[PDB]
Amino acid sequence: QTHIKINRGELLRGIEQDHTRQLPDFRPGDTVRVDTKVREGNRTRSQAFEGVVIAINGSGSRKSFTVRKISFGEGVERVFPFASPLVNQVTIVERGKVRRAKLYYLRE
Amino acid sequence: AKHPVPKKKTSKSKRDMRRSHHALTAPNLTECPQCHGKKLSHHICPNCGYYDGRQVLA
Amino acid sequence: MKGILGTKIGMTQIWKNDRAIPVTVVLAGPCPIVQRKTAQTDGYEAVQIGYAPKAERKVNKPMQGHFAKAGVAPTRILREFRGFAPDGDSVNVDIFAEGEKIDATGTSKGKGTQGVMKRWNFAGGPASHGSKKWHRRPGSIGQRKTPGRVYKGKRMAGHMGMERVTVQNLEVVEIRAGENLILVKGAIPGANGGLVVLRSAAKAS
Amino acid sequence: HGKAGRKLNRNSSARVALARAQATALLREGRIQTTLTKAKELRPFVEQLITTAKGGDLHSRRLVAQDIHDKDVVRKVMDEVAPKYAERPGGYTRILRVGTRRGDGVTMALIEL
Amino acid sequence: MIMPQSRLDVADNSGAREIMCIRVLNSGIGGKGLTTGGGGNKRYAHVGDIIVASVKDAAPRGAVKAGDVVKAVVVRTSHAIKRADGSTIRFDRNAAVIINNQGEPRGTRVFGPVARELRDRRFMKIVSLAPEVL
RNA sequence: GAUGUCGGCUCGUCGCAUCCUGGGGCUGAAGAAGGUCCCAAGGGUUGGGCUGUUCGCCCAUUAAAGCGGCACGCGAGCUGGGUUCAGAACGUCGUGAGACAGUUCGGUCUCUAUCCGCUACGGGCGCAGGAGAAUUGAGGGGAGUUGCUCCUAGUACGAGAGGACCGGAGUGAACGGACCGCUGGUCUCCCUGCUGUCGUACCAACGGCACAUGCAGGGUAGCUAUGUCCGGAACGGAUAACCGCUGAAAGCAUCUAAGCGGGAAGCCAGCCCCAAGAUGAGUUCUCCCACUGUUUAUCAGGUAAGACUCCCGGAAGACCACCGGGUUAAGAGGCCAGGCGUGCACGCAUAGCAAUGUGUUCAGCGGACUGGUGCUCAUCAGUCGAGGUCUUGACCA
RNA sequence: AUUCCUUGUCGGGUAAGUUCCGACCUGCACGAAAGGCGUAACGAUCUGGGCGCUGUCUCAACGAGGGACUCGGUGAAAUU
RNA sequence: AAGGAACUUUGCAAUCUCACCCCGUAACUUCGGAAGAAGGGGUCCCCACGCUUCGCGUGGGGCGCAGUGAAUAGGCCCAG
Ligand SMILES: [Mg+2]
Ligand SMILES: [Mg+2]
Ligand SMILES: [Mg+2]
Ligand SMILES: [Mg+2]
Ligand SMILES: [Mg+2]
Ligand SMILES: [Mg+2]
Ligand SMILES: [Mg+2]
Ligand SMILES: [Mg+2]
Ligand SMILES: [Mg+2]
Ligand SMILES: [Mg+2]
Repeated sequence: QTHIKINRGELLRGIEQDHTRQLPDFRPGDTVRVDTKVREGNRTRSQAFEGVVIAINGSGSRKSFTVRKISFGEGVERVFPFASPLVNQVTIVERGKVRRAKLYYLRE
Repeated sequence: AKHPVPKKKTSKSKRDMRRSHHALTAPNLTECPQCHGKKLSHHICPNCGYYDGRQVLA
Repeated sequence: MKGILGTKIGMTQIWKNDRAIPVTVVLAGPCPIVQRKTAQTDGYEAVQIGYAPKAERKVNKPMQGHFAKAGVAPTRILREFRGFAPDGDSVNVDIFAEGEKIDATGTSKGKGTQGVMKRWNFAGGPASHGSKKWHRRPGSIGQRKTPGRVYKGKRMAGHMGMERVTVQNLEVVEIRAGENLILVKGAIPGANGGLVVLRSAAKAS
Repeated sequence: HGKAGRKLNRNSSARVALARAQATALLREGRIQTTLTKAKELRPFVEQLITTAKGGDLHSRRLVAQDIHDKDVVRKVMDEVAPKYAERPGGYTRILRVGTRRGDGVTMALIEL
Repeated sequence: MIMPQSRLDVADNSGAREIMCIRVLNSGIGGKGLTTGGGGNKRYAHVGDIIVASVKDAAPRGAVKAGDVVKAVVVRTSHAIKRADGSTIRFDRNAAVIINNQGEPRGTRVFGPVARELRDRRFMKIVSLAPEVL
């Protein structure tokens, strides 16, 4: 509509790297996201969801990863924004051998 | 049977009232730079078969 | 009043403190002032601002002149703003300010000809227990011999979209002057690359 | 809306059959005449194909073997016509439109190498 | 989300194994006991929302019983709750906690993790029997 | 020589004798909760179970869960359960053929809109020169719901129990607009995996067909909700009921006959959208300019500014239309780079009797995404398009 | 499938049941070859219920193909 | 997606099941059946070993989300 000469592509980068964070590698295989649960009253907790990564959707500010796990009898899937301020640090636990970017089938 | 159907015959006039839009615009023929017959803008001159050089065969 | 022109560039993620926030990046590109209008000259008070630049080899002899009357430089887009002023040119710097609520208006994406389910919501019907009216199709247009006709406005399939939309009180998250970039909370209407007009809130609490 | 990016008029298996089919012709005769549109759809597909052929190794060959089910033709594209376009940034194949037709009134066209 | 006819699992020794939804109240825990409805609509129960329910299965021996009509608080939706950091959670099955007009678990303890959401919801005691609060 | 019938579904819209919200008077109105009458139709008025039902009874909620009208609104809109065809059955009546206050199971509901009306979209002409672009707003539409909690205040009030007005804060529901960053959904050939068969001589590698994707797994752009973001406002003007100041006719009393003021979710304005065919056809800025044609072809003909035609495209679209480019070029394609998706290629090597594993290989492949680049095509060229009526008035030297 | 008053009454099941099941009986107008009552197996039979799955539904959404649209060829109809 | 008959006259329609081995299988019954009741498991490739051969059994190995791996291909039950 406005036909200015412009790389819409980058303008975005430049307003996205100021909110983008790298993390260990991993691809699947166990992980342990030690995240801080700052929400209890004023008190700032510290939880540690851990287990099988099942997807690495997106990139840039939006990049994230999904981790499946079975807490106390009932399966749980958490989804993390690589730059979610709610995350202190991620760590591989044990590289896995699979053959497809997803794993969904693992929900069973 | 034929559910909708028209209530009266339409005025020879009314017939026309609409047809006031079926007049074909005619080609804007142009003249070749090379055999000079008239060509159709942006296509190969049917007659000599050109488009700067001779594309189609004579 | 206060206001500017810009292009919608896209949406993305941004955190503020610990609250993830969808934002829409507008390029309120700088804006030349090509024509001031006073009630004493044009019947009212307003301002003519400009936008996407345009190659002079593409500028009408007439437009050239208009533009010359205020040595500016063919823009290609002009728009007026009311009760506005400023000298020089209009840029968001010192115009909008992080925190302000604004009314980003632009032109809705264009959905062509749409039925009623998708344009007025309707509800169509039965998709199994008998039909030919499956899902969409509006039901009945009215009543009988009385108001033996339909009402001026019944909702039916029309060209949906391609409209002027305004959205109100959207937080102005970050302003990156000198990049005439501006991230706005929430979403603005109109497809990426389209014109968008950000203004002070027309009506804010 | 419908803000996608492609073209059909037949199904999924068909558009394929066509592209491949005309793809072959053009490559086998450097210039075929066809419906203006059937051309435009073809243009890129054949071009992409040449850029593949344009690598030499068995691989690039066998990729081309997937859209050229005529050995003779593939060999041509592979060793005769691909090698030649070596120096140009891919992008060779031009369309030339012709007269309108009688039978259907459809404006025919030229797609040449 | 949860809605009428939507069977949940009970995350408590309340005695009722499985309950079918009957209505989604607009979960009013506050003030004195549980505040009253916030609208007569609201169609989906989301973790931390209170529903009304009809016990479709209770175990032999237990406060609650089959055919009882109770109030429960949704603690595990297989939907997806989305926190302010921007993370996302979703449990394999939907489960609730039968409760009383004070919003206290009719049971002597909760079972399975529970939505941290319940915490902002001020449903403190529940949280308190929660083996976890992911 | 035919005005289709009950109910429902859909789509509505109107009256008020208002169900809920809003303003009030009186109360046997302590407060809180009510009753009642008056003003008031802006908006709103849940989901289930039983029944063909309308009704109604009940479950669970709600501010509320209003009553009616529109051919008991709406079948050239749908259903077709109910009932006014043919089959069959029971009870009952009839000697019968048959019948019915009845009950029961079964039983074809007709692609093609002329006119008006309606929603969208163009063409023409007009709007006293010919054009490019920016607007005023006459008028018209959309919207117009409500809870809960907190503060004030555990105050006023009340023996107490219980427990506010007013004002001020938050946070939901449903609805609607926009949107696709997110979370998801799809993505009909973008990647991979798998079977059977036929083929490319064979092996190996591939293709077809097994839907109109053979099936499976996944998935960019796009489009999309159960996903996001925002909104229903404030203030204002005039009012309803109602309440009041000054105040005679009735040296008193009186909201009244002079006069004046306060006062509702309602009226008008304000908010978003449309809008000069507002033929009363408006305003502003800019551009092109005053040509040619002997009472034989009386008017059209070159042309300016400008635009169309055509080509290549589009977050625009049924068509038209709208936007962008069209070599003084980055418009689209291709091509290069990157991105993202698939998840490790062909080949060779090595391990293994083999199936396979491993290595070269974070390979290989590649729709729709970001840039770059003159490789392809946007060639050439045609068509159209002003010289501005008259009257009065005002100004110029 | 013979009941009008009638959604009879109680029980069953459901959160809630004008229907269904079981009893009762006051059988409007059951009943013994116009057969009475019962019965395993058989039913594109009719009724009520449950498990399972599901776009039937909350609500729709994306995708495909054939029409619908547009150009060239041919070119009806009922109605009036 | 989530939910799962809330649809609605009626789950109408459309899913699910869906082949062949094996384990297993109720009330009731004229003992025949009800029964494919219900339910559960297996199913491809390679190698060795034996079998009656096509084929199959035992054991070990292998690959994928998945092996009647694509087409043909019962949804089941309770009561009336
Ligand atoms: Mg995803
Ligand atoms: Mg629907
Ligand atoms: Mg009141
Ligand atoms: Mg009608
Ligand atoms: Mg997506
Ligand atoms: Mg698929
Ligand atoms: Mg006032
Ligand atoms: Mg087009
Ligand atoms: Mg142009
Ligand atoms: Mg019986």
